[PDB]
Amino acid sequence: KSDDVNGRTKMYKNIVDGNHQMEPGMPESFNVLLKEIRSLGINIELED
Amino acid sequence: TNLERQQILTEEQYLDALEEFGDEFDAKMGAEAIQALLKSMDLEQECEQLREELNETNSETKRKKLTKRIKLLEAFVQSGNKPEWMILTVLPVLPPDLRPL
Amino acid sequence: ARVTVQDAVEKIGNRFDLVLVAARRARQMQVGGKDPLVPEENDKTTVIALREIEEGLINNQILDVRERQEQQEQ
Amino acid sequence: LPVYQGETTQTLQDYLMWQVEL
Repeated sequence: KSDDVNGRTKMYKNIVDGNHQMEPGMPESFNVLLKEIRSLGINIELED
Repeated sequence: TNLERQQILTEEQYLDALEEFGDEFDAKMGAEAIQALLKSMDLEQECEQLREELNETNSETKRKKLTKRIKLLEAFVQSGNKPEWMILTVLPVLPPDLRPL
Repeated sequence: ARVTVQDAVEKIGNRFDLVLVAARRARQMQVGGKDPLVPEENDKTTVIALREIEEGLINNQILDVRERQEQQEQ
Repeated sequence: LPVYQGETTQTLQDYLMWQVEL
């Protein structure tokens, strides 16, 4: 219902098709936060 | 020269000290000075000296204000970060679409 | 509409495993390939699966057995 | 406060892609 850009369209498509399934992905605001932190001299990333 | 490693030397005393000692008491006045002091030290030797002093001398004020320093040194050497990295040289910029018109 | 969920809760036990089981069963009914074991009464797949659980026909063991049997029958 | 974070608009290409998705 929010900034998951690649997931909003998929959920809408699944709802119209009658599936009612969710592909969560990752919010866009967290990416914005990571970019804003990296704009300072602070390294930050996600490991595996 | 008869001068400490880290002492404040205002302009007039700098002029007279340079005039008397010649070109030996090298001094700087900017972030390059701080970077030079930060880069030109060894961490392990200072950590060993701090640990020895904390183990030997004990007092109400000596037991504190030194454990924090030795913990900072230990975290700094284990985490891998160099000390001169605190004085940045290159400045990154935000992507333009995150700061729109 | 089904007023309360208590028979299914007693049947399953955890009050949170019931949601997972009923979800993975309503997924079968909705996506297709499965038929309701209970007579539907113009109800949605969620309520149909919940009522099938309440009657004592579906759990996290029968579903796995059926899925494994279907996979092996391929 | 200064105005920031404008809205996103629907151009022809985006609308056509939206219709292709469904």
